Amino acid sequence: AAEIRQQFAMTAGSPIIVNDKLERYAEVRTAFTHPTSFFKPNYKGEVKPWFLSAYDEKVRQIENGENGPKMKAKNVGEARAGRALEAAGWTLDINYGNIYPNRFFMLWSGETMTNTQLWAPVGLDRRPPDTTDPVELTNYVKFAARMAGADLVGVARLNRNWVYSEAVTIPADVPYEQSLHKEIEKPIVFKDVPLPIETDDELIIPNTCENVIVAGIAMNREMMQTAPNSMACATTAFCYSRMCMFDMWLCQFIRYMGYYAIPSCNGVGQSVAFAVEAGLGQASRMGACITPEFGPNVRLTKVFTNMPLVPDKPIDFGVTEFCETCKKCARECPSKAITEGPRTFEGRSIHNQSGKLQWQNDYNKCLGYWPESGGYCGVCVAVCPFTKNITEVWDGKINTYGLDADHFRDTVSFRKDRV
Amino acid sequence: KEKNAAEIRQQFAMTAGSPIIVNDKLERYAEVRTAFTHPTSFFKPNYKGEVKPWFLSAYDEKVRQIENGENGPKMKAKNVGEARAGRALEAAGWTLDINYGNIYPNRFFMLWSGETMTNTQLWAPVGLDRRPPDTTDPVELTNYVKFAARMAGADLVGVARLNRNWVYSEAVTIPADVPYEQSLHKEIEKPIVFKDVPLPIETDDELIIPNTCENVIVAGIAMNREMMQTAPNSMACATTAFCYSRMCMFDMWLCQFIRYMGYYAIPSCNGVGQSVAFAVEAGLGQASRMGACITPEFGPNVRLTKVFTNMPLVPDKPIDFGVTEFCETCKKCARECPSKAITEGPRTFEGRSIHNQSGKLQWQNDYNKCLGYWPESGGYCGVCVAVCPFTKGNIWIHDGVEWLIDNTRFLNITEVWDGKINTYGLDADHFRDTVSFRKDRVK
Ligand SMILES: Oc1ccc(Br)cc1Br
Ligand SMILES: Oc1ccc(Br)cc1Br
Ligand SMILES: Oc1ccc(Br)cc1Br
Ligand SMILES: Oc1ccc(Br)cc1Br
Ligand code: SF4
Ligand code: SF4
Ligand code: SF4
Ligand code: SF4
Ligand SMILES: [Br-]
Repeated sequence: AAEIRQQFAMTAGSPIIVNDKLERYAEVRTAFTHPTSFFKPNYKGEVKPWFLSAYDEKVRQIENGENGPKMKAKNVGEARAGRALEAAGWTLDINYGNIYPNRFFMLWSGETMTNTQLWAPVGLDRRPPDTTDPVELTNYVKFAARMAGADLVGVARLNRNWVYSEAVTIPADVPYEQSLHKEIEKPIVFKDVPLPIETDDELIIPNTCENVIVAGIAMNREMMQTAPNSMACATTAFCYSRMCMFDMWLCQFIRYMGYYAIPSCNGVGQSVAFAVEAGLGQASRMGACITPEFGPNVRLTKVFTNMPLVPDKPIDFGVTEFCETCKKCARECPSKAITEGPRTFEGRSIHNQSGKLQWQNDYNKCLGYWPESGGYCGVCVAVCPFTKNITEVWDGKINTYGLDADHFRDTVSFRKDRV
Repeated sequence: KEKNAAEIRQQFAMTAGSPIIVNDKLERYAEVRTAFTHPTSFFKPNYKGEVKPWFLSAYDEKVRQIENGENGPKMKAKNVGEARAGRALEAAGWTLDINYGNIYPNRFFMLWSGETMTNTQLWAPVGLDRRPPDTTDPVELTNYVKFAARMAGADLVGVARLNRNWVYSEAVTIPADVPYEQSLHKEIEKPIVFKDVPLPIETDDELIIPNTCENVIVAGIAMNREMMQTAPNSMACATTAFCYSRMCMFDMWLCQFIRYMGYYAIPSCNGVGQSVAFAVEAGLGQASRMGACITPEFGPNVRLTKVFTNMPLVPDKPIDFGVTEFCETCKKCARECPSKAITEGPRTFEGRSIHNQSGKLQWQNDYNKCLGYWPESGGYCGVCVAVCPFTKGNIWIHDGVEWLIDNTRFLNITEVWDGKINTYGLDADHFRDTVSFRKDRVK
C-alpha cells in the first residue's frame, strides 16, 4: 500500500476548490445540534431530542427481538447483545463525539491531567524541545501515532477555513449531569499568545499553531455491512473511544516533547477537509473521505500543534471521477439524503458550508432516518465499492480492535513512508 | 504447514482443574506485600545515594540519562533529542493509568458499579443496566463476551471459575474523600471479603464481593517485540506503558458490556488479585521460571488484566505445552537478570521473602532485588522477557503430524524508531495468530 500512495501523490497544494464566498462555519449548524433539526418524533408520535427518540426505537426493537428496522433477530437475547455492545463502545466518549473543546477528555493543556501530575518530577512538559528538525519530529510523531491506535496518519498545514467559527461547548463549572441542557456557543479565534488558552469569552488558538495531524481509525468491515442495524452501531461506537484515546496519547507525547497540542475528536473543525489536505484520501459523493486502504469505512480524528512537521502530499487515485458515474450510495440511501447531481459551491441547506466545491447533501434527511431505524445508519459506507446476517457476525471472524489480519499488512510502516 | 494458534491450543489442552499445586500453608496474600508497596522494598537510593520512594529515584536516573544523551544505563543514544523522545513516548503511554497500575479498587477508572459513569448516565433512558438479562445460557454468553473482549482490545481472552486463593486478602487503596493530588500520601489497606449481597459494594470498612461472583475473564494485551527487545532501555518502557492504558480501556469497555447485558462486573488491572494465577487457570498459558505467564502466541511478552463477574460462562481448559520442562533446563532469564533476582534452583512451596505467597509450587524469586534494578536503570527492565526464547515470534514448527517447539532457540533504538511499526504496535506478520471464530471461543 506504500507503493500505491506514492504512485498517486499530487503536487503540494490544497485540493479543495473554494470561491470568495466561503466563510468559516459555526458548529451549531450541524444537524446534530441545530434547533431546526434537533427534535424528531419517536414511533409513538412524541417529539423529543432526536437521540432520545432513537433510544425509544432501540428499546422497542429489543422488546420485539429485532436487530434493526424490520430486521428480526435470532431471539431477544441477540437483540439485547447488539445494543449492549453498541452502548459499551461509547465508554470513553462524552455526549456523542467529544465535541466540547477543553472539557472532560479534550483538555487543551496537560497541566491538570493525572498522568502529567504523576510525571511532574521529570519535567518533560516544562523542558524546552530538544528536537526542532521537522523531518525527525515527523518520524517520531507518526511512530507515536501508530502506537496510539491510528491505522492511518497524515500531516497538513492548518487551513483555518475548516476550523469552526464558533464551537458548541458548556460553561466550565457545569457538571456532566447538566451538560446536555446547558450547551452554548463560543468563538474560536487565533491570536498572538504563547499557548492555547480559554477565557470566559473565547477559545484562543495561538497563531503559532501551524499544523494538524490527522488520524484514520479503521472500522470493522463485517459489522458495518450490517448497516443500518445494531452491529454497525457497535463498530462506530468503539472507534469513537479509540479516537479519544488517540487524542490524549498523542497530545501527551507532543507536550512531553516540548510543544503544545490541541485534541479534538468530532469538535474544533471539519475532519473530512483536514483528512483530504493531509493526504489520507479524497472527498466523495456521500461526503466522506475515501481512503485507499479502507474506503470510507474509517473514522477520523485530529490534533493541532506548533510542533515543526513536514506536510504530506494530497493524493489522487481517481475517486472524483469514479463518484461522478457511480451514485450507488445515493440510490441505496434510505432517506434520499445524497444527491445524484453534480458538484456545486452552493449548500443545499444551513447544514452545508457554502463556498467549496463538493457534492451537496441534505443532512437533515439523513439524521431523520436515525430515530426511525434506531441506529447511526451507515448504509452509504456499507455499499460503497471502495469499502469492499448479524448472527453470522457474532459467530464469525474477529480479531483485536476488530482489525482484520487479511489486510493489516497494508498499514505496516517504516521510516521511508513516514517522512 | 503455515502456523495455526487454534490448532496449537487444541493440541495442548488439558483436562479440567486448576493446574496450580498448593499445600496447607497457603493463605490469601495482602497486596501491600508486593515490592512496589511494601515498606521493606519501597525505598531505594538514587544515583547520588539519596534514599527515596523507588519510582522517584528512577525519575532521577531518567533525567540524568536525557541530559547525558542516553537511552538507558550506559547506552548512548544517537543524540539528546532521541533520548528525550523515548522518555516522552514512555510517559505518554501511561495516560489512562493511575499511579502505575490502577490498583486502587473502586476508584478513578476502576469503579465497581457503572452507575456514575458518564456513559451510563448518557444511556440511562434505554435501561440496559436495569433490565434483567435476556440470555442466561453460558454457551451463548461466552461467545458474546469473548467477541466483545476482542473489540475491547484483548489479543487473548480466557474464562476461569474464580479461585479466591489469588484474590488479595487486603487491597492497597485510598479513602474515598481523598483527591488525586494527595493519593500517593494517603494510601491505606482495606480487606476484600465475600458476602451474601446482591451487588459489589464498598463500605467504610470492607470491599465486598458477592458470593455469586462465580467467574473471572482474563485478557492478554500484546506488547511490541522490537521495543521489548531494547530492554532495559527506554523503548521497552514505552511498550509497557502503552499496554497499561490499553488494559484500562479493556476493563472499562468490558465491564460496561457485561453490565448492559444485565450482570455486574468488577474491573481490576493490576489490582484485586494475582493476574498470573488467573491467567494460568483460564488457559492463557503456563507459569514460568521468571514468574510470568508464558503464552503460545507471545511468550511472556504480553500484559494481563481481568474482570470478575456473575455472568454465567463456560470455563476454558488449562494448557500444557511443555513450559515447565523447558524452564527446568533453560535458565536464560536467571543468567541474564541484571539483579540476579531469578532463582536457578527447583520449584518449592516456600516463599523466598515477604513478597512471595507461600503454599503454592512455583519458582521462588527475590523481587526486592528486581525492583532495586529499576532506579539503577531508569526503567522497568524486562530483560527476562526480552531474552526468553518464547518471546521469539517463530518458535513453533509443524512436523507433518503435530506442532512442536524448536529446541534450537534454547541453545539499537535508532533502528527501532526508523523501523517497522503498525497499529497499537501489533505485528501483521503474526496478527493472524489471534484470529477468532465461534469454534475457538466456545466448545
Ligand atoms: O457522530 C455521531 C453523533 C451522535 C451519534 Br448517536 C452517533 C454518531 Br456516529
Ligand atoms: O513525595 C512525592 C512527590 C512527587 C511524587 Br510524583 C510522589 C511523591 Br511520594
Ligand atoms: O507494574 C509497574 C508498576 C510501576 C511502574 Br513505574 C512500572 C510497572 Br511495569
Ligand atoms: O432531557 C434528557 C433526558 C435524558 C437524556 Br440521556 C438526555 C436529555 Br437532553
Ligand atoms: S447514513 Fe444512511 S441516511 Fe445518512 S446519508 Fe448515509 S445512507 Fe443516507
Ligand atoms: S458509493 Fe459510489 S458515488 Fe457513493 S461515495 Fe462510494 S464510489 Fe462514490
Ligand atoms: S525485570 Fe530485570 S531485574 Fe527484574 S527479574 Fe526480570 S531481568 Fe531480573
Ligand atoms: S528464559 Fe528460559 S527459564 Fe526463563 S522463563 Fe523463558 S524459557 Fe523459562
Ligand atoms: Br507513595
